[PDB]
Amino acid sequence: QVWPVRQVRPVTEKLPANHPLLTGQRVLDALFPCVQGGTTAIPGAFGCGKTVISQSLSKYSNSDVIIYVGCGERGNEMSEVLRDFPELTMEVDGKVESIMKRTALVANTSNMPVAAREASIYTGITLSEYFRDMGYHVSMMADSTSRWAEALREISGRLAEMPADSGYPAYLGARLASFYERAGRVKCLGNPEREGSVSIVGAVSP
Amino acid sequence: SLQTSFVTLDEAIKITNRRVNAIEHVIIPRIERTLAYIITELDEREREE
Amino acid sequence: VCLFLNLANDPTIERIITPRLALTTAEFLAYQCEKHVLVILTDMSSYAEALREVSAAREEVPGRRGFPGYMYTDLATIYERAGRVEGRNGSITQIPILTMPNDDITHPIPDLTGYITEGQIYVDRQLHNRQIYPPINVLPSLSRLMKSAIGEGMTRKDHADVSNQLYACYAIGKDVQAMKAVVGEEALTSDDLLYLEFLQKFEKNFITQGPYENRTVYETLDIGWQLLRIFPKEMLKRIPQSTLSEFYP
Amino acid sequence: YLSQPRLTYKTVSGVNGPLVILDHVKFPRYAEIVHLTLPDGTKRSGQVLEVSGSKAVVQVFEGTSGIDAKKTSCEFTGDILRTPVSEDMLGRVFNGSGKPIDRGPVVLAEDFLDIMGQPINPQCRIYPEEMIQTGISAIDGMNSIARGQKIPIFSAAGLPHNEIAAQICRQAGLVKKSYSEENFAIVFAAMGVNMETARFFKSDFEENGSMDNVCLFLNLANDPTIERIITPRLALTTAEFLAYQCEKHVLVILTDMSSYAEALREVSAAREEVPGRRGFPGYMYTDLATIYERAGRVEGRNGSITQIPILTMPNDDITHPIPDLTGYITEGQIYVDRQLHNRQIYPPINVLPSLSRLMKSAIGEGMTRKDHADVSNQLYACYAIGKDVQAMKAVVGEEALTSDDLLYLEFLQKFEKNFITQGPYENRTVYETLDIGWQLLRIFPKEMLKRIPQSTLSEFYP
Repeated sequence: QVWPVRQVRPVTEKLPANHPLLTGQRVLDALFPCVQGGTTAIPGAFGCGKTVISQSLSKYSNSDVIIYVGCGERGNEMSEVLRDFPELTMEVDGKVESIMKRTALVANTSNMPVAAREASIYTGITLSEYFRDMGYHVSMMADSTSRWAEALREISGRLAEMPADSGYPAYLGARLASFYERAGRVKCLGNPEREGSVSIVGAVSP
Repeated sequence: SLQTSFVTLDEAIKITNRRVNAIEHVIIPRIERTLAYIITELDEREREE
Repeated sequence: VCLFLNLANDPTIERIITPRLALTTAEFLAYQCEKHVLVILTDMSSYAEALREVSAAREEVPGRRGFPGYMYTDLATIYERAGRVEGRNGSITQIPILTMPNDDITHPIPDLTGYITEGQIYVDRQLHNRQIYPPINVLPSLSRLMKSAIGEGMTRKDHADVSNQLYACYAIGKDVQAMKAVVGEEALTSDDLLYLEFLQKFEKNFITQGPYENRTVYETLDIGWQLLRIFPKEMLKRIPQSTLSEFYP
Repeated sequence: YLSQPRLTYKTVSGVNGPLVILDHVKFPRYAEIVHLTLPDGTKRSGQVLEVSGSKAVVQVFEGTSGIDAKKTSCEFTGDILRTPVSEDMLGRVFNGSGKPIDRGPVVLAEDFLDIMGQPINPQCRIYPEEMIQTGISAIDGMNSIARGQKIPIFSAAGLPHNEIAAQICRQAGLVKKSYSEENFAIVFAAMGVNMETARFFKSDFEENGSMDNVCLFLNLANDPTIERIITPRLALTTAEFLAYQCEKHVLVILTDMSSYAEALREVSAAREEVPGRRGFPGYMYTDLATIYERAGRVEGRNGSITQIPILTMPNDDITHPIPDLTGYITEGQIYVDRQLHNRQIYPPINVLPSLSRLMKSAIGEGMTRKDHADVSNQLYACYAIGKDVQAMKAVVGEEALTSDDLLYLEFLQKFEKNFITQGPYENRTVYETLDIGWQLLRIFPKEMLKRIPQSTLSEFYP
């Protein structure tokens, strides 16, 4: 089937965040716990262990499906992710399952057409929503919101819109709000009653 | 000798601490506030142009 | 309670019409039915964002920080639906809620909101970092209608004077704390100790408060007098002699 | 191929600045090239910039002087710009528009390539593993360059960045671990440069004998600006071909990209676009993306490309759009420090603020030597602390100084005197740089070298 990317798949109902989200990392699990269907942000400066968090979420996590998305990482780092992450593996009742039959990828270098970088975020959210409607707990990680932001600024500066403070467009706040709210726990539509959730982990590179 | 050294040293160290506090809690915030204001004005002017 | 809702997923341009409708409903109930209606708005800043977007789409004259040049007039139009009317016993009160982008105050939204409205109640993150359930920084929180609702007949003659005195004392407390921050503890004087004591006890008692308590006005005045009694009689320069000759002890 | 005769127009709607408006044009193409005949017979060329209806627009490289309304004529090749390419262009110098400035002839076309190119397949990308010797002690030791790492060299006016570039050109090569250097070439492209410091490039490259493995491009500051726009893309196309169609590693260097930014602003002004931040075009970011990231390693091949542009700082504005964007698209950076240039140190390269992103994998046991990472970390810490100790002695006075701090001061001063200084005509293999670094490290006892594991000290420190 075909679904427009800028629209939202209707839902039966939205529910409070109830069941917790856990990870193998002790600190994040006990001191600053996350919840299923929640929203989280992590810095993305060079040298920090963002790779640790990404890999731990990919491997140890309650989520049935996982979607990693890109928005431009200067190319070589994109090769690094594309190389390392298909190789990973986990114990599934004693099996290796190194194929990563629970992940999907979206990859954009620093020279793909501007709208591809701009709209990869909405593509990822749409895929996540589609898997959410299957009554599953899905988790999503964005490599950098800052890249999506500068892509938005780029298309605005193309359109010669009236520049706001720091040269960024007026869309910014509303777009980010709409993006982040899209997540949350949801009772799905369908006679075979069911419930799934969707959680987001963005990154920020000041 | 030790005694007189002690007392003079005490007074000097308190002087230096005064200077450090003076630069730390007064001068820096004023300058950075000024700097932010200049940035804002320049951005507004460029926008009007 | 009659509700109007708009989530952030709803269409952007809808927000310009969203509040006027609710205000019209409130006006109906206030004037054609003489009810006392209280009104609350969640986020005027979102309305401002919708308005800047609409104006920018049309390429209209910009003023401060990319706003429409005429945003003042529209904010006036929304805010001015208030106050009672001759011959009818209804009433309209507004407590809109708006969010500065950051701690800056000279941002045009809060500035013009100050221009229109007759005061404001400030909330400071500093108090929130110290876990005071009302994080109300009383200092920047000027309100303009303390004139005609305070004094004999309403609460007491001494209300305005104690509030003014508390303003002065809290301010000197802030200033001496600033002096402490630079000079050190041992360079202060007794007056400084008294002012610091007043600041500490004031933030401990007057402002700090329960989520579900309900303090009467007279209790608040008693608390204020307790705080005032810390200072000697002579330091109270904002109070007339006639009032302290009766209420100080 | 074009099996049809070319067209010849006589219609000239008008002239406006560096543009020319024509009318009655049949199926004009967007980026096709044209030639112009003048009343006196002089020949010229231009590119089609704007097309609408039967009207067309043409910008003229050589400048619109003397063009008339009836006597001038136009010609349409009916094709976008294409360039020849071949291995034999090594040893040749061009002016950027394809015309050889050297006395030699026009190169033959082994093939024709589209100047714009097309992007890389992200799946085919490969993480760089090997590295490139640079012949500068600081660049090789403090930092490193993988076969595919893109690093810029920030500098300022009045600093000798051209000279660092020239030395890199003279010294570039792969480390001999014990399939030859024939698999290594360089493409040096200088943009918008003074007449002086340009003939200097020519002469310095010719004397040493570097012509065997360098393809050079010169664009003068007084040349047409569109040539400046074209030239770096031409050089990147040549490097692309030589590195992918033929199994060879290549190291492309670009000089004075700020001039390229200026020419980009020029063309933006020509097409009547509203400037964005600081007057630079809003689509500068996409353009700089297109220029970069044409390098790395790919599946099923062996060739590689490594990119080293040079940037000029407009009065140390680190938030200026040009350096900022180039930083956002490149890995790590190298600085040039003005105080060192005042101190008369021939390489003015600074140490503290620089950083290489891919150093951790550009070296290792399989590369030159196992020790190198530990040595670099230890000396980095030592240099930083020694700078701090110089700051101490500035106020406290040497009389209140310890022996350890005296050794740190010795390390600092000898480092400056010997290691960082290189000389315009001195060569150092990586092994020599490591050995000199160990000589510097030897001043401290084995225990003071906290950062290095005891093993490396046991082998090497004696």
